[PDB]
Amino acid sequence: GVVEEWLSEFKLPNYATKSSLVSSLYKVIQEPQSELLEPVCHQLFEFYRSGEEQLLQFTLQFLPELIWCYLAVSASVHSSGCIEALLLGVYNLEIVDKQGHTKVLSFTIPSLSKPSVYHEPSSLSKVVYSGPHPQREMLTAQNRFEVLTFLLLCYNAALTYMPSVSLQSLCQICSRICVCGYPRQHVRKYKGISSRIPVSSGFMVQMLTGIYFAFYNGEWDLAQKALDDIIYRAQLELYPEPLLVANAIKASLP
Amino acid sequence: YRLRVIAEAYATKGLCLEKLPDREQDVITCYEKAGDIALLYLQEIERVILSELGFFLETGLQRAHVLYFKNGNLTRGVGRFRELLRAVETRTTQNLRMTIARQLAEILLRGMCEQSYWNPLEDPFCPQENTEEALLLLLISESMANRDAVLSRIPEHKSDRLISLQSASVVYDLLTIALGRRGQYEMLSECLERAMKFAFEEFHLWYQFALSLMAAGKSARAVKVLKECIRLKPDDATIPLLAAKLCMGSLHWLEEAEKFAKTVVDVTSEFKAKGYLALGLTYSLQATDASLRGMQEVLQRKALLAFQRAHSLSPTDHQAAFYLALQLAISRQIPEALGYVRQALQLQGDDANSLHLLALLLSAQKHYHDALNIIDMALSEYPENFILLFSKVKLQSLCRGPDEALLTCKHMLQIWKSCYN
Repeated sequence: GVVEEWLSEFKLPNYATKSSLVSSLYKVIQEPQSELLEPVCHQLFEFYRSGEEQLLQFTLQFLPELIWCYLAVSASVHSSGCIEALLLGVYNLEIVDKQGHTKVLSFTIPSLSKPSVYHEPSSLSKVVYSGPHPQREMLTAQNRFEVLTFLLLCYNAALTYMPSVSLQSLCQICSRICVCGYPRQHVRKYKGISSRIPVSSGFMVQMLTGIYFAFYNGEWDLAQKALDDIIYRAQLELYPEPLLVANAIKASLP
Repeated sequence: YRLRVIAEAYATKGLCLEKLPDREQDVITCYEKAGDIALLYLQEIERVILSELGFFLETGLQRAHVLYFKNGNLTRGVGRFRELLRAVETRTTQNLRMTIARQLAEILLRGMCEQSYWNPLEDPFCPQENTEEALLLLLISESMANRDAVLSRIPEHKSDRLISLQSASVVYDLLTIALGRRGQYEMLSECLERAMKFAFEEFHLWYQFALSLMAAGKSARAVKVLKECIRLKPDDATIPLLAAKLCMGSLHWLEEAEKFAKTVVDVTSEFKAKGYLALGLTYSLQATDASLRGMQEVLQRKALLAFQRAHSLSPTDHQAAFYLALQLAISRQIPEALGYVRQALQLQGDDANSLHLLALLLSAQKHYHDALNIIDMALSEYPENFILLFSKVKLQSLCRGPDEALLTCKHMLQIWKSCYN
């Protein structure tokens, strides 16, 4: 292939700054019949090793597609068994490697009794929302969703630089995942494997953040239907906070 | 007085130049200086008054950012918005700062990520991240907005009340969307509690307040507000479902649970099935809490009948089948129960309660080592459980010998020591 021979001859950000790779790589992961799937997977790992920014920024957008495909098909027929290792390695690199310490993401809420850059009081506590996350060794049925939400948040942190095709694909996954094993699928006429994936509340909130951001970039009908399925599933499963956030989103439209 | 004259002169010059086939940036610059001199004149007059209202100066000030954000000049537009906000507020700019603050909060919340922002003083109290400045903006806006309320009089006029309600709804909507994503619910709940003054017959704020209260930990207040929500609009069935679910939780109120279950059942299939499930669970708990003989069997037969109805009404719910099998096992009927849990496990085989019940049934059938194996991979999938450890200890002591039981006991003691301080 094009990228195949590019790697064959290959074996400072201006190396690719390429307008023909991303589509081919996305079409590669589409079908599960790929002889070079795992080699190109750890080659993507090798790209992620490069601390140079553009490669990681322009290769992080592939995560939702594989997260659906090879974590719903293998984790339902065929078990590749190495992409999970890639995800675990990326998780460890992200959580551990900033300068030699684990992150404690935090911010402080404002106040009204202290002068600010826009107001005066004449006429403060620190809060933590993430971390620490100890490293893992195997994707168990007891901790895999925590790392899934962490990866989703890390991908969320930089939505500015991804293209529209990634947004469309992300909306498609976010819609089809939560309605796959329920009767409403025959309303949508979506085929595949009839099973239910036990998602959590934080996972729903984190996809809702991305859905809200994508709602104002032309994508209207897909995001609308995805919100419909999200609120339907949340109402079915009796999850308070995602339903509250969905209602807030719905009641704030023109 | 001449400054507003030259500002209107620039406005008229731009209005005339729009008909002549980049001069537009020159018109933008004259607009910026017109706005600057207008603000300076306002500051001077508000200084003087201790010792009026034009028409086109605001147009000249605003069309600049209108062109900025309609031509894609997002960076310069937000910079000019920030600089306009930097002006010290007087008695004549409160509504302008209202509008600009609201628009800035919206565009910052739905326009870009965190890694594309820097402090107001610098150029790509001092905020460090975008949601912090958005929160500060929302607090100041609501704080000096709460004093223009209309407080639901409705003697003869309504339109101003509608506009005020719209503004309150949108400001609290932005507050909710800002605070929910970061998992901070206490301050949100207090915010809605303070906001609760305006509403008299409006469903939205009652619903949101009930949801926030129920998602924060407090239960009884949520139950009362949820009851009033039942009173307001008797169409949704999810709200009584939530009330019933909270009723049989840690509160341990049982009569109200059956009341809500009867209400929801007595109203699609996917909802009446859940209502039947809740009714069966309530009946089973009431049976478990009985004190005499006959009533236990009466409630047990009621519960199994309801469970059978719920199972029949929906064929693809593993929870209903699992609970029906559990209720059957409570009645000592083994083969049907084991078949039912087999079907449920076929529906989903990654659970924990299903495997635990299968192991319990195997032990009750006197096949010790197969249940031991089942518990073995159950712990393999969940290496940090507690009840499974007790069951495995009991099985090991019953089958092999005290040595492995002591080993497991010391291992679980070490697990507890590691997990706690």
